[PDB]
Amino acid sequence: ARECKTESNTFPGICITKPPCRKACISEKFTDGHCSKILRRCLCTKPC
Amino acid sequence: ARECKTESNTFPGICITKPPCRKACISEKFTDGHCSKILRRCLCTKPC
Amino acid sequence: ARECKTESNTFPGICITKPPCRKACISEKFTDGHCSKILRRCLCTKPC
Amino acid sequence: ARECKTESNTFPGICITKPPCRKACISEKFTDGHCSKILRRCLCTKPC
Amino acid sequence: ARECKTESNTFPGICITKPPCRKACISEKFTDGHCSKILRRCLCTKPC
Amino acid sequence: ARECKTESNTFPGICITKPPCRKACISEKFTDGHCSKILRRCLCTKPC
Amino acid sequence: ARECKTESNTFPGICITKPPCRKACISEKFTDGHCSKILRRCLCTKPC
Amino acid sequence: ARECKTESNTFPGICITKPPCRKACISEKFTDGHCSKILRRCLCTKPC
Amino acid sequence: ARECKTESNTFPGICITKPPCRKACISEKFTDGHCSKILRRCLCTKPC
Amino acid sequence: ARECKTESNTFPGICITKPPCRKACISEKFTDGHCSKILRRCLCTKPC
Amino acid sequence: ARECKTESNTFPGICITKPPCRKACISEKFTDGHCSKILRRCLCTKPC
Amino acid sequence: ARECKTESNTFPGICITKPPCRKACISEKFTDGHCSKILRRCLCTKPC
Amino acid sequence: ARECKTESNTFPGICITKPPCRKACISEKFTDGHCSKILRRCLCTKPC
Amino acid sequence: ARECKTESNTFPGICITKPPCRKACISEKFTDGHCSKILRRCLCTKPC
Amino acid sequence: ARECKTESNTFPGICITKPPCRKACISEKFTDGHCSKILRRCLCTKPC
Amino acid sequence: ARECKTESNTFPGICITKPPCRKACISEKFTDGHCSKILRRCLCTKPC
Amino acid sequence: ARECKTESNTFPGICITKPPCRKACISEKFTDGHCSKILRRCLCTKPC
Amino acid sequence: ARECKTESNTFPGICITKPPCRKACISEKFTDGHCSKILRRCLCTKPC
Amino acid sequence: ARECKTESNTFPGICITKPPCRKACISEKFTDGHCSKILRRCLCTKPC
Amino acid sequence: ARECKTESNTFPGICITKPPCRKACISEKFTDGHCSKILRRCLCTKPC
Ligand SMILES: CCCCCCCC(=O)OC[C@H](COP(=O)([O-])O)OC(=O)CCCCCCC
Ligand SMILES: CCCCCCCC(=O)OC[C@H](COP(=O)([O-])O)OC(=O)CCCCCCC
Ligand SMILES: CCCCCCCC(=O)OC[C@H](COP(=O)([O-])O)OC(=O)CCCCCCC
Ligand SMILES: CCCCCCCC(=O)OC[C@H](COP(=O)([O-])O)OC(=O)CCCCCCC
Ligand SMILES: CCCCCCCC(=O)OC[C@H](COP(=O)([O-])O)OC(=O)CCCCCCC
Ligand SMILES: CCCCCCCC(=O)OC[C@H](COP(=O)([O-])O)OC(=O)CCCCCCC
Ligand SMILES: CCCCCCCC(=O)OC[C@H](COP(=O)([O-])O)OC(=O)CCCCCCC
Ligand SMILES: CCCCCCCC(=O)OC[C@H](COP(=O)([O-])O)OC(=O)CCCCCCC
Ligand SMILES: CCCCCCCC(=O)OC[C@H](COP(=O)([O-])O)OC(=O)CCCCCCC
Ligand SMILES: CCCCCCCC(=O)OC[C@H](COP(=O)([O-])O)OC(=O)CCCCCCC
Ligand SMILES: CCCCCCCC(=O)OC[C@H](COP(=O)([O-])O)OC(=O)CCCCCCC
Ligand SMILES: CCCCCCCC(=O)OC[C@H](COP(=O)([O-])O)OC(=O)CCCCCCC
Ligand SMILES: CCCCCCCC(=O)OC[C@H](COP(=O)([O-])O)OC(=O)CCCCCCC
Ligand SMILES: CCCCCCCC(=O)OC[C@H](COP(=O)([O-])O)OC(=O)CCCCCCC
Repeated sequence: ARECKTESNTFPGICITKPPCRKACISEKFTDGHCSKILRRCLCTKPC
Repeated sequence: ARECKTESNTFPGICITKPPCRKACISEKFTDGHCSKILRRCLCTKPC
Repeated sequence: ARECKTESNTFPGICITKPPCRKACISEKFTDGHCSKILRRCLCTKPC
Repeated sequence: ARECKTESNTFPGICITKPPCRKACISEKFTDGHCSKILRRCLCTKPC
Repeated sequence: ARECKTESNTFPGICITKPPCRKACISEKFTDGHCSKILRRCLCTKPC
Repeated sequence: ARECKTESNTFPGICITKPPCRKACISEKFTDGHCSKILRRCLCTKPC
Repeated sequence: ARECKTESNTFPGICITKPPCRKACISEKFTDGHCSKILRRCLCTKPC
Repeated sequence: ARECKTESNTFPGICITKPPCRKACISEKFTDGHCSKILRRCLCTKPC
Repeated sequence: ARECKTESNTFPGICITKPPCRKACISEKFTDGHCSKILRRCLCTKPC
Repeated sequence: ARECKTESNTFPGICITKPPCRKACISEKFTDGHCSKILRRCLCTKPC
Repeated sequence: ARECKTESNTFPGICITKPPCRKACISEKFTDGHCSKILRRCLCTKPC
Repeated sequence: ARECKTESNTFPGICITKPPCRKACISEKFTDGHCSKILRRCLCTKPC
Repeated sequence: ARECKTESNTFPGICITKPPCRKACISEKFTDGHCSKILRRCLCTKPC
Repeated sequence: ARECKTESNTFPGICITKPPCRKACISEKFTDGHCSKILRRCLCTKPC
Repeated sequence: ARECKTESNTFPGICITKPPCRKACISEKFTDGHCSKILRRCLCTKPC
Repeated sequence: ARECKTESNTFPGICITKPPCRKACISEKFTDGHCSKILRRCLCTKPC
Repeated sequence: ARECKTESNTFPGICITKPPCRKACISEKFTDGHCSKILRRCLCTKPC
Repeated sequence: ARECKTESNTFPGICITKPPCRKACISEKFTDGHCSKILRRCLCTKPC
Repeated sequence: ARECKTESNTFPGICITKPPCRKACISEKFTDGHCSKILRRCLCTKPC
Repeated sequence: ARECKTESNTFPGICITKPPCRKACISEKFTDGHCSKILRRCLCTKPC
């Protein structure tokens, strides 16, 4: 029931809102995505 | 008695006013929603 | 799945290492526990 | 390589050197482990 | 013919983009919806 | 019920007093008319 | 006296001037309302 | 269903963890308490 | 030699960079797209 | 029936009332014309 | 100008400000209390 | 193709309507001209 | 002499410093590039 | 009296506050416990 | 295997997202690249 | 038994071994003394 | 009575707490393990 | 000749002086080793 | 199989070799004695 | 296979040369002896 995390490699530009990062991360065969707090990076998550 | 919390997967845009976040969170099968103070993100809530 | 988060009420002192906060969260009928990055608060996580 | 990350559940104490974190992460069925640069936390990794 | 407008009753929060305001007005049995320039309210429009 | 609003397409000049604007709006098949507060435009109102 | 506060759940748009927010808050069975300083939210107030 | 909110009158110092603020708020005849995110104030909550 | 404008009805989220808004506007059978200045709305353009 | 918009290029002066802008826009082979809210520019509209 | 010092055994949480520690220390039948500078421990004091 | 922009060299005064700014830009051997949304600067455009 | 400017259509990520934006713009057949102040966009420039 | 010390073999994690180390040390049939200054080791003491 | 590290020679500016650093590092005959946490340097990696 | 602590008033010089510090503390109406770890200060102890 | 020591071949990383060093040394068919005071290495001891 | 770096995985304890770390690195098929400045980690180096 | 530790109260001077400190600790009703590493104090040990 | 080490209990005086310490160590049922580099203590070694 762990949540593994890695940075998106297909997300363009600044990560401001969640649905775009979640959509790109799901496209990368992950389950969810969210933005980082400081550098606005789109992080992909999936169970592991 | 204890409120659990997670970020909304469907809420678009910046979380400014509460009602739009509560509506998106209730649609996601939660009991309420609210914005984060700093990053302005829609956080869904439900009893743990 | 979705991960829900809430602050623990039994963890004493500052949260430095994860196992102690994880232990108190499992004691609080949760799945995992981790420390916050700035104020070092013990946060309990579990499926929503 | 692209690596998924999650914090070690079993690693005790401050993460200073890599081998102790790697040892706990491998025991948790992960490929490797490393210390976070700032907060000094043992993060487990596996290919993604 | 002429276009009559009135404030929406189901649109929550601040009117930023048009599709959300336009969708609520159609559910309110109007033909179109647009955001007010200043106060950012959802104005529903239909033929008079 | 709700009040639908549209500008007058027959009122000439500045909208200073109410009776002339109401009189023009009733001729335009509306129930009432009033002046806008800043630009002094004659506005016609009727039930939606 | 001690005043309790909550954000309005009926106020549409951004909060520029006080009277529109005060009106919505009073319809919500509060005694007054005012605009937040930065994000221009409508905050309702009433004695606790 | 409305959560009224006001700052605690008995909580001393800065609000870091929830239990100390919730404890002081219940002693003030409120149902819960939490820390403000930025100013770290202790805010008491009860149904309006 | 004039350009017709309308807001996108398929663009997701906030318009920061141009290429994403141009791509969504082309899918809506326009020729180009650009962001609004403040509210960051994706505006579609095409020859009138 | 999406509405495409462009600024008038024959309207002289400042757009206060709608009839002058609508008449100028129809002479420009558009279906309607309305004033902008702040700068009072005449804006022509027609189906996209 | 001497004070006998011992660590508090009732102070919960992090010791950032003086008031919370001094409050818990007086309840422990001491006269004052202050926080340690690094680990943020509550230290009670009383005249020797 | 791609459109490059630069502020006009000859346009006198504040840029409110488009036709005046378009004339000055064409006189400067550019294609079109438009106003900036904030400082109201006349911006000339031509293919990059 | 006169500097013509457009936004890059190839620059990936946040524009914090100049050299990364300058390198992308030269590949785009421009001569220089700089970052926007607020949203940190890469803007390419070249002589008109 | 004469006081002897030995490192605790049951205290988990980092020794921050005294009560956890004291409780673990008394569990080991000792009389008191405190933390070392630098490495934060839980040291158990008892009459020797 | 183990990963050797060295700072990229061709990476301009600071390292924000991974794909830019990975691309420059691969062109320098390395297998991967990532950003340093604090100084935001592009560090090229290859098996060792 | 709870132990109170303060630095000696009369201990001459740098605290290295225990007996000299204990002697000065017993003279100062305390029960025992010991050296601090870093600055090597003689610290007197007695029950609170 | 007499005791001989040697460096541990199994203990990884820095030697902070005694139990992990004793556990590795017992696994190396020694009777006890402890950390060297300075270089913080795990030393294995057994009857000599 | 560009040099590559990897943290040692056999060096015991903290890294105070170079020779002990350099010796462990050569046994790891590297050419040299040195201590990190703050956390005193043994870092192995060899030509890339 | 657990050694308790206390500083000698009879050994004079600095502790260089083991036999002298060991002898002084035997007279103090202890099993063994050894020097501290840096300050060269005589430490007496006996089973807990 | 492994060299176990302990301090000699028969060597008198300073340890300047190896042969004198080796002779005393061999007399103590050991294989070899050597001087410590700073304190000049005679240390006996033998297979573990
Ligand atoms: C200096 C006092 C304040 C504490 C600094 C803490 C640094 C920190 O939080 O690093 C993480 C942050 C990147 O965040 P993100 O990539 O997860 O969005 O950091 C960065 O992006 C790195 C740059 C940090 C600022 C420059 C170095 C001092
Ligand atoms: C002008 C300074 C005024 C005082 C600032 C101090 C406020 C404060 O305590 O912030 C801590 C907050 C929550 O911390 P934690 O519970 O996650 O450890 O964590 C954060 O604020 C970080 C999360 C937000 C990330 C975006 C920061 C730009
Ligand atoms: C020929 C000169 C034209 C400009 C001078 C008058 C400005 C103006 O048009 O204000 C009125 C207009 C809407 O008013 P109305 O059409 O409802 O009467 O728009 C507004 O109410 C704009 C409000 C401006 C303040 C915004 C910040 C709170
Ligand atoms: C000590 C006096 C107060 C200053 C420190 C407290 C920070 C603070 O009040 O943040 C401002 C703002 C709050 O919005 P509002 O709901 O109060 O209108 O919310 C935000 O900041 C939202 C995030 C974006 C940052 C501001 C952008 C303009
Ligand atoms: C006095 C200096 C002001 C400088 C900025 C001027 C305001 C401005 O240009 O607002 C643009 C925005 C329209 O959104 P957009 O679709 O054009 O991005 O319009 C609005 O958001 C209208 C409501 C603005 C309310 C502001 C309240 C503080
Ligand atoms: C250097 C600072 C300059 C600030 C004033 C900017 C003036 C300006 O361009 O306002 C016009 C803009 C849109 O007007 P319009 O083309 O719809 O008539 O209006 C809007 O976008 C709506 C908001 C206007 C009022 C803003 C009050 C904060
Ligand atoms: C590898 C293990 C890392 C452990 C990290 C935590 C150590 C630490 O914070 O020690 C604090 C201690 C006293 O702190 P306090 O309780 O007075 O706030 O220290 C001092 O007051 C002395 C200052 C530091 C002197 C020694 C430097 C290592
Ligand atoms: C190639 C660089 C382009 C600008 C980079 C980002 C900063 C910015 O937006 O400044 C300009 C902007 C005016 O917008 P516009 O009317 O020029 O489109 O903002 C203002 O008008 C505010 C600043 C100027 C007035 C300051 C008054 C204290
Ligand atoms: C604290 C936040 C201030 C900016 C609010 C709007 C946020 C936003 O998306 O601004 C983008 C826009 C263009 O800036 P840039 O992305 O080109 O650097 O920026 C502007 O046009 C800003 C103009 C501000 C003029 C103010 C004059 C009083
Ligand atoms: C480069 C500086 C080297 C300092 C260490 C050498 C001296 C040493 O180890 O002294 C023993 C001390 C034990 O402290 P404690 O057991 O009383 O908490 O342990 C420490 O003080 C260990 C601190 C080492 C921490 C280094 C960063 C991880
Ligand atoms: C920075 C200016 C010089 C140091 C001033 C003293 C700072 C201070 O109050 O440190 C006290 C603290 C605890 O020492 P002790 O009472 O446990 O021996 O920890 C220490 O004494 C650790 C610091 C030792 C190293 C001093 C600077 C080289
Ligand atoms: C003056 C102390 C704070 C600044 C230390 C120097 C800044 C720095 O390089 O931080 C990163 C550094 C990495 O250690 P190393 O692997 O390079 O030895 O080490 C750390 O991140 C460890 C932080 C040390 C303080 C820990 C809390 C007491
Ligand atoms: C930066 C990390 C390391 C800082 C010092 C850590 C504490 C430390 O090593 O204390 C023990 C040592 C003497 O101990 P001992 O010989 O009495 O057992 O030393 C002292 O008593 C400390 C006195 C200060 C001078 C130490 C010189 C090596
Ligand atoms: C205030 C007292 C300062 C130290 C004075 C005493 C030094 C001392 O006794 O050094 C020898 C001893 C180990 O010696 P030996 O048993 O290997 O011959 O211990 C050491 O080698 C410890 C070296 C000191 C720390 C060096 C920096 C980490």
